[PDB]
Amino acid sequence: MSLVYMNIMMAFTVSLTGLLMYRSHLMSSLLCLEGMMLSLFILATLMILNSHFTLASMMPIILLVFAACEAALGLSLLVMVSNTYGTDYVQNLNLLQC
Amino acid sequence: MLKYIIPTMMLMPLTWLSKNSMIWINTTLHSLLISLTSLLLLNQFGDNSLNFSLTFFSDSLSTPLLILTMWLLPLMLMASQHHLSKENLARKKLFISMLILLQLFLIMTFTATELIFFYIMFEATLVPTLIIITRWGNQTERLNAGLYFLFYTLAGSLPLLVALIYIQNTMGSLNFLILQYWVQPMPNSWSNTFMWLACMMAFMVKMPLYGLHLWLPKAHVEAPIAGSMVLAAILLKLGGYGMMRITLLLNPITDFMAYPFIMLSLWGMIMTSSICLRQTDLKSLIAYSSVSHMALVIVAILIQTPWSYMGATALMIAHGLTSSMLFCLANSNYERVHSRTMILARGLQTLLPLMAAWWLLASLTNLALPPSINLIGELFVVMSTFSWSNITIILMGLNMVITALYSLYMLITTQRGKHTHHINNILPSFTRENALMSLHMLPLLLLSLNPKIILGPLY
Amino acid sequence: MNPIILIIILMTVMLGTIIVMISTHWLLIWIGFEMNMLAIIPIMMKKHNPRATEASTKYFLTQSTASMLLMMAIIINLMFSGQWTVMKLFNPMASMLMTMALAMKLGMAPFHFWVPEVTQGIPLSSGLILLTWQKLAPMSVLYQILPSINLDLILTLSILSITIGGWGGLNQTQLRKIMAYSSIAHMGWMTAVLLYNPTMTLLNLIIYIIMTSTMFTLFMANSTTTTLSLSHTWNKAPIMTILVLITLLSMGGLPPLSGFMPKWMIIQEMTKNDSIILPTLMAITALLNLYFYMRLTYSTALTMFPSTNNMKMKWQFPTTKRMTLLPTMTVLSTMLLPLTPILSILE
Amino acid sequence: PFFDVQKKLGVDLDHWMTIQSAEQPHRIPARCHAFEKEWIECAHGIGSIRAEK
Amino acid sequence: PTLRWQEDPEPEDENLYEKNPDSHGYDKDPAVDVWNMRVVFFFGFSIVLVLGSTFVAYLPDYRMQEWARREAERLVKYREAHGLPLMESNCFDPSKIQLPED
Amino acid sequence: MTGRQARAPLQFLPDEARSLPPPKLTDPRLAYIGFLGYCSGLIDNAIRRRPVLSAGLHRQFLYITSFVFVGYYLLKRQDYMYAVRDHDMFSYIKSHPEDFPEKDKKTYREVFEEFHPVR
Amino acid sequence: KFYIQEPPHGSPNWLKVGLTLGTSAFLWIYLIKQHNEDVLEYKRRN
Amino acid sequence: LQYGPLAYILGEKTTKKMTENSKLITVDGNICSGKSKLAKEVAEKLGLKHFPEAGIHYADSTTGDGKPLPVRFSGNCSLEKFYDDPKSNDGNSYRLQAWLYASRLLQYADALEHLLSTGQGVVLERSIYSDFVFLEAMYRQGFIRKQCVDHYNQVKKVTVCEYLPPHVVIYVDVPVSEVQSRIQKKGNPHEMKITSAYLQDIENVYKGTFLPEMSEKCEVLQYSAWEAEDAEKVVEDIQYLKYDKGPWLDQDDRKLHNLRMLVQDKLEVLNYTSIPVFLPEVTIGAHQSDRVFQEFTELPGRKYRAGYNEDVGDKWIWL
Amino acid sequence: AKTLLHQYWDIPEGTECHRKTYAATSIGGASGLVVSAYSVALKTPTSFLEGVARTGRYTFTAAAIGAIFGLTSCISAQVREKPDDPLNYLIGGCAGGLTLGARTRSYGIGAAACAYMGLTAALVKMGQLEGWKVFAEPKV
Amino acid sequence: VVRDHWIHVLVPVGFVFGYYLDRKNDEKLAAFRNKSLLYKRELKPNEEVTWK
Amino acid sequence: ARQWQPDVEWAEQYGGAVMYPTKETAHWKPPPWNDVDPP
Repeated sequence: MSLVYMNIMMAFTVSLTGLLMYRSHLMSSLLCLEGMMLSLFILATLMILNSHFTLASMMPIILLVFAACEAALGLSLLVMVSNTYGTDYVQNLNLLQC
Repeated sequence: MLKYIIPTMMLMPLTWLSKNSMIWINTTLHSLLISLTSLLLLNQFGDNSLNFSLTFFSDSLSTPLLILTMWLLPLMLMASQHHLSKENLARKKLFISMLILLQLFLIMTFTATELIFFYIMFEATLVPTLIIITRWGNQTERLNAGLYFLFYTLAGSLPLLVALIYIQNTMGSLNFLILQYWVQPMPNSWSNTFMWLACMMAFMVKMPLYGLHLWLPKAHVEAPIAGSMVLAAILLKLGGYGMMRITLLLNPITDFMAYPFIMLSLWGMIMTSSICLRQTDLKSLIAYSSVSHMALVIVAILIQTPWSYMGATALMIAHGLTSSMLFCLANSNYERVHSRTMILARGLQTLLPLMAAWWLLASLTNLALPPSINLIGELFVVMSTFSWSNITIILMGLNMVITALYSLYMLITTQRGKHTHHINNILPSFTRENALMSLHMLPLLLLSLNPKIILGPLY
Repeated sequence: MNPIILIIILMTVMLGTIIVMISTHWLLIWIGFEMNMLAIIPIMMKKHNPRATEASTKYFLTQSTASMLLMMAIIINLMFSGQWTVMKLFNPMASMLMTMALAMKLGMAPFHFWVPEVTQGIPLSSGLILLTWQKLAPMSVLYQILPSINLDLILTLSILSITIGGWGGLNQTQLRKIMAYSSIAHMGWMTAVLLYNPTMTLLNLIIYIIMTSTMFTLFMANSTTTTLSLSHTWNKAPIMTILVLITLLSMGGLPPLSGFMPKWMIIQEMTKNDSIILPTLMAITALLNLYFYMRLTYSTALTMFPSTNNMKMKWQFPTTKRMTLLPTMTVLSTMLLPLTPILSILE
Repeated sequence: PFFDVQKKLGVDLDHWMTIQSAEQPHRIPARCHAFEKEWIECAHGIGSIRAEK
Repeated sequence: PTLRWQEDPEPEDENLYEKNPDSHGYDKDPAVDVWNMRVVFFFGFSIVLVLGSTFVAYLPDYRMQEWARREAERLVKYREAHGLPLMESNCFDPSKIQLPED
Repeated sequence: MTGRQARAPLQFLPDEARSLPPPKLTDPRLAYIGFLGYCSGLIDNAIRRRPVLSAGLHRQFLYITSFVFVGYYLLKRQDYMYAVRDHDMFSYIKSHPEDFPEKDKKTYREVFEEFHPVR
Repeated sequence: KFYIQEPPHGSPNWLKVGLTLGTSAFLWIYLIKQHNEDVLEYKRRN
Repeated sequence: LQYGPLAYILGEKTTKKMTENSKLITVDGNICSGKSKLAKEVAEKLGLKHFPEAGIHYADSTTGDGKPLPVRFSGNCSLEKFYDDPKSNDGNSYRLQAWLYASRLLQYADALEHLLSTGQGVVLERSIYSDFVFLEAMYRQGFIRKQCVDHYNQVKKVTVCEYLPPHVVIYVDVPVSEVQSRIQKKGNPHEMKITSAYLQDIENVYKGTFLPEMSEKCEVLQYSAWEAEDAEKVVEDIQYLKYDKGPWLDQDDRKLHNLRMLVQDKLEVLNYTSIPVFLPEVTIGAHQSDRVFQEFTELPGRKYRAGYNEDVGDKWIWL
Repeated sequence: AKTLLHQYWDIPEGTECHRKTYAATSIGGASGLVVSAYSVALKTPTSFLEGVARTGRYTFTAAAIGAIFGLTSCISAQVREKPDDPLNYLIGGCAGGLTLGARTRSYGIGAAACAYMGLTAALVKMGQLEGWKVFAEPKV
Repeated sequence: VVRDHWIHVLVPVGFVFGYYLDRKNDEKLAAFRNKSLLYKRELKPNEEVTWK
Repeated sequence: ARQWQPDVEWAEQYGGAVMYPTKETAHWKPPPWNDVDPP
């Protein structure tokens, strides 16, 4: 069952919980999202390598370029949030209430 | 029946492209011509019903109610000025077109072949009445009245749709003949009991019975005269019409499961006739009168005797006429004095000498005067329920005593004994109001001569 | 915000939805959702207030974690039977993660906490385009992967979506949060049918998009955010009143008006199975989500709130906007009752 | 909806990344090639439920 | 220091008399009020009520009553002139019945 | 419900829909569509403050033409869909005699029911 | 006359109304020819 | 619809109708002092148009016919009643003030549109910043409850913060006694019944609050009282200056496109006038609004989009 | 969950008693843990000991509702000796609603909870007894 | 008489139209012309019809 | 004019950010009408 897949899926769930529970910061949350991206990259790439499935080796590089420009958009939004305030806390977003 | 559907459509742009101070004459004249043409329908004979399509067909239950609708339209369309005669031309045309559209969906509903089509046009009747009573309610709780009306009538009426879809896809089509000629008994399971409770409880909401009747009196005391008379007469008697049609299915389980509704209807008929004996707010007495008489109608429908169904449809038509007229006299007195109360507007025997005759004659048609149609209906319901049980006639006669008591108290309260001599604004009675009273009473007496029309399917 | 740049960004939203629809490969599905996100962020922040900034932030975090959960489900699918086709999946865990990703993508009741917030601090054009396209495009993907879904997922999320989008909604005087809770209720109504007959789901999607376009067009004709502004638009012009009346009563789903064709046909092809308690529960909650429509109507066009003057000054200047398509969409959204056998337009 | 302009225009944009046993760039096999060839030729014109059974 | 309103002191009670003493029911136009009275008492009574009374006063025999009278007269005359009792019970012939056995 | 011979392009109407008879002119549904177009034109003259029942007769005629044209093609699609549904249904009826047996039409001389009188 | 700052519309244009009437007559003639060719195809095939 | 985004794409730009004639010059003076003299003189000399003073019925005078509508539709202001008795219980200061705010905002939008469209430059008089000076002074004298001043502050925060400030403000400084001598040489008895401490508070707010809140944005020319009838000095000061402050130094095209889109379709300008906070002096009841709007539609020109209106024309509504 | 509701409906009803009350405590404890998890995830009661207090309060009330529901179901089934009618679960739901009102210390809430819990318990009994496929055929 | 006032002609012509279309529907639904077991005589005297 | 219309205080109830104030929802201030938060 290719034992390394177990610990890499474990690392995925670790990075997912690190994305979801997060305190007073957004850069750490986006950086944990980047780690989750790396987890998906490594997992799909070990699959494509062991299966000799050569023509669809575009999944890791295209996954990572697209989610990298996602990260770029998120950094621009974080800079805009820290521009309209002093800091970039999860706090002080309390306006625009539910 | 398309010859009755399409001129009801064509009477609507009449109201738009008729000029100022000429919409009135054209709409009244043409709706009265529609009433004559409606009276030409009465062809129904013997063995079958009459089929005006695979879409439209008329039982002899639907014929007098249909003529009642197309007769109560011009009476209302004349009845609803002097409280909107000062309003705008566009809002006036919108109100008149709203009444025409409500007539259209009522004709749709009374000549409904299919029960799915009946449900759609049932709540299509429900739609414009909220707009009418909310926009011209002329009081401060018209919002509360229209909202209770809406959510009561939907939230009761809504799982009826689910039961009708289930019958649609377990027994084929829902023409009343092929729902008939095929209907099989449905035994005492629990799902059959819930299907029965869904259908009968939707119409229980619509009549209303006692546990669900505060639906009604706000929607009558906080509403204009057009919405009040159409609401009472045509909507409650349409609910009774619908129960009459849908009760042909579910034959065995009504004996098992139909005892507590009889009970709540009888004891609430007594309590409602008791509550409309001591109230003020003159409009509300006729509302609780309508609750009492339709509880009597409900007892008559849920017991399943041909005498009971003849008495039921006679009581429906007679009480529709009587309660609509008595609403109209209440609005006439409210236009005389801006009160709505009862102990204020006293006197009125000395002043207004002719109005006493209409008050007395409407109160006697509410009294169950014996050649009238109201006593014919109540009498056959009493005969059928004494065939049902030998003991329940006490409640019927006690309803009779209290009904005579509150109706004649309503007569001798407002219009008997001493003017309060600080009123000094009431004008002598117009020709319009007495024309409306003569349009109410004279069909009822002419049906009292020959009531072979209004007795329904089991003639 | 040049018009060339706006035409380019709207064309990329169109292109993202087309790539979602048209492909038989999972990578273009993920790229379509992702390009749809990347393009729909600068339709928001067309102003420069911090409301739109925080709204785009919330939308970006929820949308992006939904996209990453989608990619996780697809990589589990290739861990099992290995091909990139858009068909029946081969793991209940993978279908579980994928339906939760699309549930975060278009809004269910454990997931809907971004929807009223992101619709509050944006203008009406951005709310219109996000509601219509973001609830159009993943319905195609659910329509394609419907034969391999655990039923309790879809149906629990749908029941809960209808009841929470009903209950939350009786306490908002804002317009956009009312429309967002209505969107959540209609996502639930489309999702609950999806394992039974999906023609009802696509037809309900068409009807809800036409209704929402009429609603937001009648709010674009006169800049309103609260119901008091709706009463002042009673005072300035009378036809907006009756059309808010008719479109609110068609959002409610009343039988002679064309908002009843979505609910009742769903009742039909739900109860031709043996599910009856679920239709009566869903339709009693459909009775529930009509009350805020009705108090909206009582605010607009049935009672009349007292209006401030300077309407005396506003009367000289007629409403000289252009509407996107108001009258055609109004009469098609409200007068389309007897064409229910245009159900079979779809197969 | 699952629109098929993909099939209408006659453009093979998405039928080469998709499955194994296609035409690889150098004409090389996969690891489990013949298994998918037999499985696909089993379940080709079959309505995806008796394809399971 | 407040009023909270600005509208008219309302209303003036519209006495519909005192400008037309010959007036019928509704407002002060002289001609169309006469036309309303004439059309409701002509096309509501003189052509509706009395012609409806003559129409449903007599028509074909509604729900087949007098036909039933005459057919019952003929059938009772027949069944009394031919020995058998009038209204034999068991309206469906027991030759044409098949009971489930026991 | 899906293909049903999934060669199946986007294909708004196949050539096989020219075998069933086309919908007639002044069928009541396209007349209802024309009335809905006329009401659309009336309310379009009502949205802007131009006078109703005038000043837009080219827009009235354009709305009626556009709705009647589109509704004509949608009605042809409706007729095609119902024809192929009935054709597939009767093909499946003919292709499987086992599951759909002839029911014994026992007449009412020998069909017993319960009675349950309402006294 | 009667108008300070003369209205941007109301004075009738002459390209758009002719364009709408032309395309509407074209659309009617096209649907009539389509319907007649469809009826003749139905009677040819049956 | 004359301008649109398609005009911005096909048609070239919005820049090349600039500059050094096209500018916002704004004469601001004290009441019965800053008047038609210097404004019409710089309009004669500089080659630059002159909008009139923002009266009560400017909305009546800017569209349709030039006849002013009666006071039931353009009010209910009654400026004569304000100069007579500014302590009524019906409330006539603030209704007048909000009507003047709508009037100033409409005429400032007209001047901004005429500046951004081809020029050639515009003079204004008693603009919106002088309007909040009028409100602050009228509250200094104690005519309005403070809550309603907070309402006007809310309207001012919503409306003005999307526009651009004027280029230059030609201020006139006149002392109190000269204003009183002019207003008692004039001869209008309603203006004869004015007081003087209200004028004093106008001067004190209009100097102490206004000029530091200009802050060299809207570059000022604070002229003396007898420095009128002097064409060369004001024209030579205007021509002999250069600009640093204000956002007008760079826009460049896109913000001006947003302004040209915003100022056209003037209901976009007027969407933020009625907020409301329910203002017990100001909010009209339902029945009065009904009969006033109906009698307003009874007018021959006002009803149903006067580009299409019958009985005046236009004989082309297609048969 | 499915396994413990199957543990509840595995018992003949009938009487194999206090297995029923043990399974009903399991149902109530699981439901209270669900509600406490959401109500500590969306409120953050500040502080953690008060969070333990709120979780213990919700779980104890829901487990008490379940326990008393199961006990009076067992007692009504032993007394009436009729495993068929849903009136025993009607009494069960009313007892659970009255103990809910005893825990929240409001009598009208207890009466309304009596009514609705009795009706829903009778409906669940009749759904298991007659046989009503909830949520799914999923076929046609 | 028509173009003088054309408003009163609307609904009687509408009723005549509805009556005509009900007769058209009755001619459309003309199956079982002489196939009932009760109302079945031989066709007589001239041409082909017993109800229309 | 003898027809009741809703007063000022009938529309005061449609104020604030929420409809039903409780012990926990009082701090929901109404949103700015410009949709512009002050810096």
